[PDB]
Amino acid sequence: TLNLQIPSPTFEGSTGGWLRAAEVEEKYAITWTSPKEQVFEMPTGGAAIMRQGENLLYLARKEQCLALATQVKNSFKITDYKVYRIFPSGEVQYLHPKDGVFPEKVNAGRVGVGNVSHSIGKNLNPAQIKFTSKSFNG
Amino acid sequence: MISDTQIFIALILALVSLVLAIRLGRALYQ
Amino acid sequence: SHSVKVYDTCIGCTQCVRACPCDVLEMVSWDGCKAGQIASAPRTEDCIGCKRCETACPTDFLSVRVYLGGETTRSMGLAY
Amino acid sequence: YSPVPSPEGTKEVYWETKAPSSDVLGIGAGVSSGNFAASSVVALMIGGFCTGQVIPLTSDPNPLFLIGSFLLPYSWALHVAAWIQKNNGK
Amino acid sequence: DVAGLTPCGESKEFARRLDGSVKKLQTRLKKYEAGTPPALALQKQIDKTKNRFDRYGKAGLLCGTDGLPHLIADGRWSHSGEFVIPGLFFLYVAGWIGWVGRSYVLFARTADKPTEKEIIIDVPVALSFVSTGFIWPFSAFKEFTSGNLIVPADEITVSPR
Amino acid sequence: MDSNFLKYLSTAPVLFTVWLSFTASFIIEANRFFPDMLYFPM
Amino acid sequence: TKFPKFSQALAQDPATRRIWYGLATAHDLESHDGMTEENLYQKIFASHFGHLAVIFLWTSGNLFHLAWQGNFEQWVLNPLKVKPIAHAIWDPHFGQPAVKAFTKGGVSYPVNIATSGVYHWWYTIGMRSNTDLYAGSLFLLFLAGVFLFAGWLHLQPKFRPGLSWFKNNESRLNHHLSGLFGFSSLAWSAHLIHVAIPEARGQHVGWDNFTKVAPHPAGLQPFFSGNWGVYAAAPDTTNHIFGTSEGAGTAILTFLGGFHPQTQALWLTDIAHHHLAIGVVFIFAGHMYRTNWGIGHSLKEILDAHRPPGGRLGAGHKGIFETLTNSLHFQLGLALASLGVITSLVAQHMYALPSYAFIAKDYVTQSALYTHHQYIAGFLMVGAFAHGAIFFVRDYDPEQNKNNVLARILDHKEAIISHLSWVSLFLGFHTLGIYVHNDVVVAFGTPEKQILVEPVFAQWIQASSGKALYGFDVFLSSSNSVATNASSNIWLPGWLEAINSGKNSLFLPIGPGDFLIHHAIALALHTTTLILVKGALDARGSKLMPDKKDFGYSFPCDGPGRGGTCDISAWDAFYLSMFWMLNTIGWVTFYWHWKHVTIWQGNAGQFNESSTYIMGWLRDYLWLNSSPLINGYNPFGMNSLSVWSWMFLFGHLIWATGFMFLISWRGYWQELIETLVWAHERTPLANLVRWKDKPVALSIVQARLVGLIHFTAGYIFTYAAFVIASTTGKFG
Amino acid sequence: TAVKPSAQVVWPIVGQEILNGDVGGGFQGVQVTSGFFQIWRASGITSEVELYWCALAGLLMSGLMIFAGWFHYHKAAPKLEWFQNAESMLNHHLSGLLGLGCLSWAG
Ligand code: CLA
Ligand code: CLA
Ligand code: CLA
Ligand code: CLA
Ligand code: CLA
Ligand SMILES: CC1=CCCC(C)(C)[C@H]1/C=C/C(C)=C/C=C/C(C)=C/C=C/C=C(C)/C=C/C=C(C)/C=C/C1=C(C)CCCC1(C)C
Ligand SMILES: CCCCCCCCCCCCO[C@H]1O[C@H](CO)[C@@H](O[C@H]2O[C@H](CO)[C@@H](O)[C@H](O)[C@H]2O)[C@H](O)[C@H]1O
Ligand SMILES: CC1=C(C/C=C(\C)CCC[C@H](C)CCC[C@H](C)CCCC(C)C)C(=O)c2ccccc2C1=O
Ligand code: SF4
Repeated sequence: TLNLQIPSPTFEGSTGGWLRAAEVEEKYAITWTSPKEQVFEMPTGGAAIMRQGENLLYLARKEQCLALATQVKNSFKITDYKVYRIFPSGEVQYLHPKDGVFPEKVNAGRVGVGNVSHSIGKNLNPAQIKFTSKSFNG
Repeated sequence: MISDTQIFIALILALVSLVLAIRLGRALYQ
Repeated sequence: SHSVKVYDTCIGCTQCVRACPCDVLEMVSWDGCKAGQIASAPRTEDCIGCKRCETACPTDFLSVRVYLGGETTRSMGLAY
Repeated sequence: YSPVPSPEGTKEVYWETKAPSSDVLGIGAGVSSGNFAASSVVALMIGGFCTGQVIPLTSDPNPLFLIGSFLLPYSWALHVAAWIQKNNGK
Repeated sequence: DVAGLTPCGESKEFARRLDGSVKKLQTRLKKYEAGTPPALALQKQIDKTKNRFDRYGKAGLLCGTDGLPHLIADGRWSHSGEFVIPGLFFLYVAGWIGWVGRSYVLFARTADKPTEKEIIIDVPVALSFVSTGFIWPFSAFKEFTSGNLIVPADEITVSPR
Repeated sequence: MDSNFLKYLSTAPVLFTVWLSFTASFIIEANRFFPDMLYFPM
Repeated sequence: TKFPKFSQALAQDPATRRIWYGLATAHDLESHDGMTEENLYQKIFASHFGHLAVIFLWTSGNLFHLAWQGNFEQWVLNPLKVKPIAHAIWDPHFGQPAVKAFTKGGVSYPVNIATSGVYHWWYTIGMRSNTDLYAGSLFLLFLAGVFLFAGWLHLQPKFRPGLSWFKNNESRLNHHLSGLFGFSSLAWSAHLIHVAIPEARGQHVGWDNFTKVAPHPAGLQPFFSGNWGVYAAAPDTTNHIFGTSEGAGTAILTFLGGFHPQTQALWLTDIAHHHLAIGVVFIFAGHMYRTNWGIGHSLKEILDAHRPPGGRLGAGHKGIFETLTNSLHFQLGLALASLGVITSLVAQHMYALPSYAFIAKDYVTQSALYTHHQYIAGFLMVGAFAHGAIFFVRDYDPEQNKNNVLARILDHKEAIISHLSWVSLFLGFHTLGIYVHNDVVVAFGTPEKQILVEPVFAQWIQASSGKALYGFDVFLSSSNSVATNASSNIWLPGWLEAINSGKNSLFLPIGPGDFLIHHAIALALHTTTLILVKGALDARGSKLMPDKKDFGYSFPCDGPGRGGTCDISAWDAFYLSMFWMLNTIGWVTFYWHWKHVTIWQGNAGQFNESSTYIMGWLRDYLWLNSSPLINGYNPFGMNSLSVWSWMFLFGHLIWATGFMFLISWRGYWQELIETLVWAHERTPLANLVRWKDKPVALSIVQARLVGLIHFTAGYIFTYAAFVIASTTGKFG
Repeated sequence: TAVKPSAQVVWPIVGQEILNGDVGGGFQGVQVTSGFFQIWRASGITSEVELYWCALAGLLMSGLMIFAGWFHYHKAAPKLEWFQNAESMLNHHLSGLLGLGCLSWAG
C-alpha cells in the first residue's frame, strides 16, 4: 500500500512538474528509502535533496519514475523503491516491482504473455490473413 | 449570348447534381 | 497500445528487460534455452515503443519484436 | 481469397513436356500436323502473293488481296500448330 | 559530310572562332609593352590558340554551324579515334584497376587480420599486384573459365523473398 | 627507415593522397607537353 | 471521438494525430475495420462513379464559364490575334490599377487569358457560338447527375454486384475493348464526319438539321456499294480557309498526311478515318474473349500455356491469373503505368503533330499543355511503382506463385537493383563529367575544346522518317527506297512537305545539346526506376529488416538499433523517388521550353551553342527569360503578369517551407509543444479555454508527406508561373 | 587608386592562365581581397625585402610553436595545478599578452 504521509524530498520547485492531466487522467508515485540526506537530479529538470529515511515523489509519467529509480539505483545503490499508479478516484495500483521481485530476475508464478512458439521468420504473409482475422504469427 | 434564364437553368441542374452528390455521399458513408 | 512479441530464439540474457524504461517485459521460467528463462510482455499498455529492447537483443535477427499500433496517452509519452 | 471465376470449359493447359497438348489449339485440336503444315505453306504463298500485289498501294485497293494478305501472319501460327501436333503424335 | 556537318579545315565559322580568339588575346596584348613577361605570356597563349586551331583543322574533325568540332560515335572507322579508341584505352586501364584491386582483396582474406590489411596496405604486395594488371583480360578470362571469378548463388547471402 | 613510420606511411589516407597526387601529376604533365587532345590523332 | 469510424485504434487516439491519420487513411478501404471483399469492390465502384461525375462537372463548368464569361464568338472569327479568355475575375482585394491591367480580350471586365487550349479544341470539333457551349455544359451536368444517381443505385440492395461480376475478366475486357474503346472511337469518327468536317467547311450542322444535311453528296451509297474510295475524292484544297466554304473540299475520309497549310494542324478527314479505323480494330479486339457463347479465348489458358520449354522463365505465367484477379493493387499499378506511358505519348505527339486549328501558334498553350501532361505522366508512373510495392506488401502470395515470373523477379532482385545502380552511376558520372568539362573549357575561353557528340542515331531515325537535313539518304529520304515507292501514292507528299518545312515542331533539328539532355533524361529515368524498383522489391524484407511485410507498406522506422533504420519502408522509397520524378520532369520541361522558345524567337543557334554547358542553361534560359516575370509588379507599376509574378514568389516560399518538415525532425518540435502546453495551462485568462485533443507534433511519415506536399506544390507553381509568364512576355 | 591588389599567380596548364587578369601595374594575377596590401601600407612596409623578412619571421615562429608543442606535451608536460590558475592566467594575459602587445604595437 502507498502511505500518503511519507515526507517528500526538499525541492524548491520547477516548471517541469506535472500538468492538469495528472489530477484529471492519472498520476504516478515513487517511494524509496535513503541511508542519508543527499542531492539527486530530478527527472523533470533540477536538483533536489532527498532526506534520510523515506521519500515520496509524484510524477506525470511512469517512465520519469523509472528513470529516477534507475538513477538512484546506479548512483546511490537504492533498490527498495516502489512505483504506484494513482487515479483521481483515489484507487492506488501498485506497478513496480509487480510481484516484489525485479523483472530481470525469474520469480515463480509468472506466466508468459506474448510468447510465440516459432522463430520470427515463420510468421505468415499478409495474403493468407487478408479478409480474415487470423494473426500473422500463426 | 447567354441570358439570365439559361444561367438559372444551369443553377437548377447544379442543385439537382448537389442533391444527388449528397445522396451518393450518404450511401458511401453507410 | 503497441504489441510486443517474444519468439523462441530468445536465449534468456535478460538484456531487453534491463533496457526497458517503462517496465513492460519480465523474465519467466522456460525450458527452451540453456539459461532456463524467456522474456515476456504482460504490460504492453505501458509500452511507449522506444525499441530499446530490440536494440539490446543479441540474437541474430531479433527475438523480441515491437509492432507499433494504436496510440494512447501512455504510448505517446504525453505528460499532459 | 474469393473464388476467381472462369468461363465454362476452361481446362488446365500448363505443360512442361516437349510440346503442349492439343487443347491449346482450341477448335483446331483435331487437325493433323500434315494439314497444318500444308495450310501454313498455302497461307504463306497466298499472303505473300496478295501482299506483293498490294505493296504499290493506291486509293482503290483490291479488297480480295486485302483479305488474302491477312493469311501472311496466319501461317506463323499455323506452323507453330504444325510443330505442336507433330510432337503430339498427330 | 556525316550528318550534314562540314570539315573544320574549310569551315568559315571555325575561322571566325579562331579570329575572334586571336583578336581577344591581341587586345589584351596591346596594353603591355614588348618584352614584359605579361606580353610574352600573352604571345605564348596566342601561339597555343593558333596551334590548337591549326591542329584541329587538319585532323578531319567535323564542325557544325556553331563553329565547334562535333564527334561521330556510330562506330564508323573514319572517326574511330574520336570515341572508340580512347574508350578502349580507358577499358585497358579500368579493367586493370579493378582486377588488381580484386587481387588484393583475395590476398587480404588470407592474412591473419584482413581489416588491418584493408586500412594499412602491404606496399610490396600491392606493387606486385599493380604490376600484374598488364595482362588483365586474359588473366580475368582464365579466372572466369576456371570457376574462380563467379561464385554460385548458393554461397551468397540473400534477403528473405 | 623506421618500420613504424613506414607502416604509418602505408595507411590508406597517406597512400590515397600520394597516389592521387601522382596520378594528377601524370595527367598535368601529359596535358602540359601534349595539350588539347580532344581526340586520338589519325 | 468518432470521426474515424473506420478505425477504432485511430478513434481512441487522445491527440491531434487522430484527425490527420483519419484524413490520410480515409480512402484506404482495405485497411478499415471489418472490410469484406464484396463491400470493398462495391465502395470502389461507387467511388469510381463519383470521380466520373466530378470529371463531368469540371468539364461542364469549363463549358459554362466559357459560354458566360468568355469571348468564343469573337475568337472564332479571328483566332490568331484575339487572346482567349478562361474565366472572369471578381476579387475585392484588387485596387483600380489591377482592375485596369487585367481588362483584356476585348471585354470590359478583368479576365484571365486561357492557357488550356479549350478554344482550339472546341473550335476544331465544330462549336462556333456560345449557345452550343452552354448546351454541352447542360448535357454534361445532366450526365454527371446520371452518374451520381448510378453510383447511388449500384450501392442499393438487389443492385449491389457480386464478387463474380467484378472479377469477370473476359466480359469486362470484351465490353470495354469493343464498346468503350471501339464504339466510342467510331462515334467520335461519326461526329467528325457528320458535324465537325461540315462546320470546318462553313456549313452549319446541329441537332436541328443533322438528319437532312448529308456529310457527303453521294450519301451512304458508296459505303454500301463497297466503292469507299469515292469518300477519298476531292479533298480540301491548300487554299482552304478554316470555318469557311472558300477552298473547301467534299471528302470525308482521307489519309493525306502532314498539316493543313493554314491551321498548321492535322486534316480533319485524316482524324475521322483514324478514329473509324481505331473503332474497327478495337471492336475486332473486343470479340476475343469467351463470355457466354463458346467461341473466344480463355485468359487463364493463355497465361498458363505461354511457358517457354527451355525453362528460362521457370513455370512461366502460371498463377499470374489468380494473382492479378485477386489483387487490385497489381491491377492499379499496371493501369497507372500504361496511363502514364500514353500521357507521355500524348505530350510528345500533340506538340509534334497538333490536331487543333491555330494551336501551333499559341506558344503559351503548347508550353502549358506539354508541361501539364508530362507532370501528370511522372505522377502516374510513380504511382504505378508505389502501388506495385503495395501489391508486394499486401497481396503477394509466394505459395500461389511457386517458380513464377514474379518469384523469379524476387529471386534476382539483387541483380536488377545492382545493374540499375551501375547504369545510373555510369550515366551520372559521364553525363556530369561532359557537362562540367564543357563548362570549364568554355569559361577558360576555349569553346572549341568542348566534347560535342552529334546525335547521329536519332538523326538517322529522322532521315528514315524523311528528313533531308542530315544527308543520310536512307528510307524515306531516299527517292529509290522500297518504302518510298510503297508509300508514294498514299501519304508521302504531305508528310515530306510537313517534315522538311522548318515552320513546325515535326522532328526538330537536334545537336550535341539534345544528345546531352536526352542522356541526362535517361540518367534520371534509370535512377527513378532504380529507387522505385528497389523500393518495390525490398518491400517484403531486406538483410537489415527481414520481417518488413509484418510491418506493412508504410511505417516510420525500425528504431536506432542495427545501425539505424531511417526511411526503410517502401513508402519512404516513394518519398525519395518523388524528388527524382520532379527532377526528371523539370529537366524535360526545361529542355522543351528552352528549345521551343529559341526556335520561336528565330534564334535556335543560341540553344545550339548554349545548351552544351550548365552556365548556358542558367544564364540564357533561367536568367534571360525571368525579366518579364520579375517585372510583373515593380515600384514603377504593374501589369497583367503580376499574378504570375506573385505565384512565382509563392512557389519560392512554399517549396522552402517543405524543407523544414524534411530537415528538422520530430523530438525538437514535440518538446516545444510540451513547452507550449505548459505555457497555455499556466497562463491566466486562457486556461479557461481547454483543447479537446492533446497537441502533439506531426508523426514521422506525416511530416515526410507534408514536406513533400509543400515541396511539390512549390515546384509545380514555380515552374507553371515561370513558363506561362515568360512565354507571354516574349511572345504574347 | 588605380592598381588592383593581386598576390596569387596561376601556372598555365589547361587554359587557366586566363585567370591571371590585367590587374594593373604591369602585372597579371588573381585579384586578392584579403586586405593585406592595406595592412602592409599601414605598417610602413615599402619594399618586398621587408615582406621576405616577415615571411622568414613567420616561418621561424611556426617552427618555434611546433617545437614548443612537442616540448610541452612530450618532454615537459605541465600538471593540473598549473592549468588551474585562472587568476594568474588572467593577470598575465591581460597585462602581458594584451597590454604589452598593445604597448609594443603603439611603439
Ligand atoms: C577493388 C575495387 C573494386 C571492384 C573491382 C569493384 C567491383 C564492382 N563494383 Mg564497386 N566499389 C568499390 C570498389 C570496387 N568495386 C569501392 C571502393 C566503392 C566505394 C566508392 C564501390 C562502390 C560501388 C557502387 C556504389 C557500385 C559498385 C558496383 C560495382 C560492380 C560494377 C563495376 C562498377 O560500377 O565499378 C564502378 C566503381 C566505383 C564507382 C568505385 C570504384 C572506386 C575505386 C576507383 C576502386 C578502388 C580501387 C582500389 C583503391 C585499388 C587498391 C588495390 C591496390 C592496393 C592493389 C562490380 C561488382 C556497382 C554495381 O552494383 O554494379 C553491379 C555499383 O552500383 N561499387
Ligand atoms: C460496352 C459496354 C461498357 C462500357 C461502355 C463501359 C464503360 C465503362 N466502364 Mg464498364 N463494364 C462493362 C461494360 C461496359 N463498361 C461490363 C460488361 C462489366 C462487367 C463485366 C463492366 C464492369 C466495370 C467495372 C467493374 C468498372 C467499369 C468502369 C467503367 C468506366 C471506366 C471509366 C471511364 O469513363 O473511362 C473512360 C475510358 C474511355 C473513354 C476509353 C479509354 C480512353 C483511353 C485513355 C484512350 C483515349 C485517348 C484519347 C486520345 C483522348 C481523347 C479525349 C481528349 C480530347 C480529352 C466506363 C464508363 C469503371 C468505373 O469507373 O465504374 C464506374 C469500373 O470500376 N466497368
Ligand atoms: C496473337 C494472336 C492470336 C492467336 C495466336 C489466336 C489463336 C487462336 N484463336 Mg484467336 N483471336 C485473336 C487473336 C489471336 N488468336 C483476336 C485478336 C481476336 C478477336 C478480334 C480473336 C478471336 C477469336 C475467337 C472468337 C476464337 C479464337 C480462337 C482461336 C484458336 C483457334 C485455332 C485455329 O484457328 O485453328 C483452326 C485450324 C485451322 C484453321 C487449320 C486449317 C484447316 C485446313 C488444313 C485448311 C487448309 C485446307 C486446304 C489445304 C486449303 C485449300 C482449301 C481449298 C480447297 C478451298 C487459336 C488458339 C477460337 C477458339 O477455339 O478459341 C480458343 C475462337 O472461337 N480467336
Ligand atoms: C576519359 C574520361 C573518363 C573519365 C574520367 C571516366 C570516369 C569514370 N568512368 Mg568512364 N568511360 C569513358 C571515359 C571516362 N570515364 C569512356 C570514353 C568510356 C567508353 C568506353 C567509359 C566507359 C565506362 C564504363 C563502362 C564504366 C565507366 C565507369 C567510370 C567511373 C569509375 C571508374 C572505373 O572504371 O572504376 C575502376 C574500375 C573498377 C572499380 C572495376 C572495373 C570495372 C570496369 C569498368 C570493367 C571494364 C571491363 C569490362 C569487361 C567491360 C564492361 C563494359 C560493358 C558493360 C560495355 C568513373 C567516374 C564505371 C562506372 O561509372 O560505374 C558505374 C563503368 O562501369 N566508364
Ligand atoms: C545535385 C544533386 C544530387 C546529386 C549529384 C545526386 C547524386 C546521386 N544520387 Mg541523389 N538525391 C538528391 C540529389 C542529388 N543526388 C536529392 C535531393 C534526393 C532526394 C532525397 C536524392 C535521392 C536519391 C536516391 C533516392 C537515390 C540517389 C542516388 C544517387 C546516386 C546515383 C545517381 C547518379 O547520377 O550517379 C552518379 C553520381 C553522381 C553524379 C554524383 C557526383 C559524383 C562526383 C562528381 C564524383 C567526383 C567526386 C569528387 C572527386 C570528390 C572530391 C571532394 C574532395 C576534394 C573533398 C548519386 C550519388 C541513387 C543511388 O545511390 O544509386 C546508386 C538512389 O538510390 N539519390
Ligand atoms: C514494380 C511493380 C511490382 C509489381 C506490380 C507492377 C505494376 C508490375 C510493377 C510496376 C511496374 C512498372 C511501372 C512496369 C511498367 C513499365 C514500363 C513503362 C514498360 C514500357 C514498355 C515500352 C514498350 C515495350 C514499347 C515500345 C515499342 C516497341 C515495341 C517498338 C519497336 C518499334 C515500334 C513497333 C514502332 C516504331 C519504333 C520501333 C522501335 C521501330
Ligand atoms: C446477302 C447480304 C448482302 C448484303 C446485305 C447488307 C448490305 C448493306 C445494307 C445496308 C442497310 C440497308 O440499306 C438500305 O437502307 C439505306 C438507308 O435507307 C439505303 O441508303 C440510302 O439512304 C441513305 C440515307 O439517306 C443514304 O445515305 C444512301 O446514300 C442511300 O443509298 C440503302 O440504299 C438501302 O439498301
Ligand atoms: C515544423 C514541424 C512541426 C510543427 C507543425 C505543427 C505541429 C503543425 C502546424 C499546422 C497548423 C496547426 C495548421 C496548418 C493548416 C494548413 C495550412 C492546412 C490544414 C488543413 C487541410 C489539411 C485541410 C512538426 O510537428 C514536425 C514533426 C515531425 C518532424 C518535423 C516537424 C516540423 O518540421
Ligand atoms: S532517427 Fe527517427 S527514423 Fe531514424 S531510427 Fe530514430 S526514430 Fe527512426
